Amino acid sequence: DVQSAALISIFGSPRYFRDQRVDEWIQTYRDMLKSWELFSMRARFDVLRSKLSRTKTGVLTADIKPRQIYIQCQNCKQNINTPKYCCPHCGSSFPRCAICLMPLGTSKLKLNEWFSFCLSCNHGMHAGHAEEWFDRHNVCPTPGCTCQCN
Amino acid sequence: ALDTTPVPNGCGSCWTATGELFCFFANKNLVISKNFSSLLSDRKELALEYLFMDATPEGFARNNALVAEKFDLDEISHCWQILSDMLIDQSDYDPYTTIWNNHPMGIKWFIKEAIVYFERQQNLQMLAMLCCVILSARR
Amino acid sequence: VVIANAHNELIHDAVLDYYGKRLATCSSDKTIKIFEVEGETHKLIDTLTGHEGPVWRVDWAHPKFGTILASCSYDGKVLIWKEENGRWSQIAVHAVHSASVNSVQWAPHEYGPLLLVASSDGKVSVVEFKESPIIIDAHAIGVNSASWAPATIESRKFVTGGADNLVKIWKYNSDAQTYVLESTLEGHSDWVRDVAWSPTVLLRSYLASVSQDRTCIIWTQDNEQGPWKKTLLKEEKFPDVLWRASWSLSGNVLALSGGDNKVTLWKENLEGKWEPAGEVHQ
Amino acid sequence: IIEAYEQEDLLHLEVSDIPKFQTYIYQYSKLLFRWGLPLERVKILKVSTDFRSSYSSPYNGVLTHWIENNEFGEEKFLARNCNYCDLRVTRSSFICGNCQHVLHSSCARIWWEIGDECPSGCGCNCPEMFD
Amino acid sequence: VEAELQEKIQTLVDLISIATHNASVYLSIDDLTNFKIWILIRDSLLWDLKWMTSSIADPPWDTKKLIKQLYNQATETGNVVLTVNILFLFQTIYQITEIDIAKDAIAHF
Ligand SMILES: [Zn+2]
Ligand SMILES: [Zn+2]
Ligand SMILES: [Zn+2]
Ligand SMILES: [Zn+2]
Ligand SMILES: [Zn+2]
Ligand SMILES: [Zn+2]
Ligand SMILES: [Zn+2]
Repeated sequence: DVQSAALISIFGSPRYFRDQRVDEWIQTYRDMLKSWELFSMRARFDVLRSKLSRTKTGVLTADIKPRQIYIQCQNCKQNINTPKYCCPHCGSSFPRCAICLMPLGTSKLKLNEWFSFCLSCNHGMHAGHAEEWFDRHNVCPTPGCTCQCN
Repeated sequence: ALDTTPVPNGCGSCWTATGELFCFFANKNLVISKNFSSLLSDRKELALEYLFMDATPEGFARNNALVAEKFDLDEISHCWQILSDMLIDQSDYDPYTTIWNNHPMGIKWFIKEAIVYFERQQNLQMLAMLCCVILSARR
Repeated sequence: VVIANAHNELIHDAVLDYYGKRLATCSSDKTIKIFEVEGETHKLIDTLTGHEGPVWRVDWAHPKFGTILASCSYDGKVLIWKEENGRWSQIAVHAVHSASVNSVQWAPHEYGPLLLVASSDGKVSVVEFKESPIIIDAHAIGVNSASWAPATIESRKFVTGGADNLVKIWKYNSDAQTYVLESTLEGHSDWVRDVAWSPTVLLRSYLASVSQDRTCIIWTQDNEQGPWKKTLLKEEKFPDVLWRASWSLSGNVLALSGGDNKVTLWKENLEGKWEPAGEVHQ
Repeated sequence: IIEAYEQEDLLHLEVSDIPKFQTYIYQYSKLLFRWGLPLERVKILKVSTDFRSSYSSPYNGVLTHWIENNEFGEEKFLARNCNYCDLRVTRSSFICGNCQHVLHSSCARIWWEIGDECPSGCGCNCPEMFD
Repeated sequence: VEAELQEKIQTLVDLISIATHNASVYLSIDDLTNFKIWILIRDSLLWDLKWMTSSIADPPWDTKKLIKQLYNQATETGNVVLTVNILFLFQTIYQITEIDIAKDAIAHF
């Protein structure tokens, strides 16, 4: 039974004592959750490990995946959001959703807040607009593109 | 004593997409809107039921023919019916069907003459629907 | 939708929004009242007061550019309002003309967030309201209206209605980077009250210049650079003073605004004789 | 017969066959956006631009760029993977700004109904911090 | 005058039936390019029948202009059977061409 061993050892191990047996149990349980297609349970297990990995001070001691991707604007070639409806550096206009013509905004998550930037054709729509457009089509809405995003 | 200022207007009108004429009037002030959808050729009700891409090339014109028939439009319904008859295909390939489709005296002549006729009726909706049907069936 | 006693004084202009759900009525009371006219209910939202004089024209900006509304008044300063979180608030002030500003109209969304300002000093100005205006001397004694040509393609033309008994056509020129004069039309014996360009361009272009001498000319242009053919809307003289002409969005249906609180509808036949279509009064 | 065998299009349309499709489609798309039908104007403009590209930009100006890291093993493959379903992301992504972690469209629309934090467990409240 | 209208109505009805039979035989030999012609002719005759029952340039979908255009396309293509069949079935009620050309076409067939 590696399930109870992982779900019990996550309470104290990254907080107090580094040991490879807890890492083995955590990896085995996460691989088993992936094999069972329990992605929701795997994500809950990961956020629970990150909640219980905070020390008395509050420093997160669990090892996290490194940062992956960031969004450019092709004019000043910089990140558009700092870790408005304009780029905060060169002032260029963000592309709009092809359904409602509303630009990107920078400075429970609803389905009308975040763009869905496809990494093949680089054309962004809002989440709800993209879901409604791809529910009955399989083509990118911007002119001059041929990419079945969803 | 040198400014060219006209007498202020006491009324006016505003047009909407659904044909309602928004009018404000003087003698308190009265703002009214009257239904004038019969005077507008392009109707929003026809646009909600058209399907010009998610079917067969004959299916677009047959669906549009049924839609125009259900809203008591006659000439548009017969135009869609005739264009449905001119756009029939089959699973088997007959080269004479493509030869007849590509002739200047068929299909293309109908599109040109329907465009010429509906220009004089100022029906932009039918012009663009005919263009998108004849361009979607191009494949 | 019947709205009674919206203002305590004479109402001057009521313009619907892009979706036809909000009505913005401005008057001589230095008050612009916004109503949600969705369905039949016309419940008020705000009673915005920012102008020092009577307010002449309003125009809604495109929702692609957000919820922006323009407003010009007698003081010569153009006030621009943006609705944020249900709170109507001023953003920018445009005060270059010395005399009163009569007509204001947003450009169509293909041109950008351009605002057209025509004042009673015989000069017109084109401004870009983001986040260097171009000043053109339009007419001699005064300008009462200015309107935009609709964008047929994905060449920026705008018409100016002056008080010099003239209807002038203006086109963008990249050589001088100014809106230069392209054509002049004379069809009125008095000051042109309003000019309207039809939003739909099929076969031939359309225009509508109404004036206070009880006449109306529907200028038509067949070719792209041909002469503008002049025809009369009616053979007789109009019963009262004409104020505004507002084209229909679809087709060519013209709604007039006479001095006798009567709105008369005009539709073209196949031949070209503008048969009257209907009458709206009170 | 050979020429009919040598094409797949139903018609051999040209620019002169339909002389003014562009203006009519554009004006009807604008009239469609006047109405409450924003999908149909995209459909009709897509038909117009498909034919226009056949016989012959405000929607651009933002492109995504992967963080370049010198990796050698599993983590080079897992750097470009989704953080909920652990599969490769190549189409219809979602990018947060506070933490730079990807998600699929279906993965995000499934996870944010039953989630509050990042599924990778980096401690970022992505519903309130993707800006 | 009502008897002439009734005779014209019956003429349109059995011409619709004849057009349906000619389309059926074309569909039987599996030729779609001439099946569509008789479907168009039948639909045009249905249009004329409903316009007679309910009682500048002509529209292209009119029952006379479409038949004349189909006949002209047939006589430019060379389909003798259809261009002579239309001349039999639709000559008296709808004036297609000159009487001399029609009689010459019947004689040549
Ligand atoms: Zn930038
Ligand atoms: Zn959107
Ligand atoms: Zn794309
Ligand atoms: Zn894509
Ligand atoms: Zn995923
Ligand atoms: Zn994260
Ligand atoms: Zn985040």
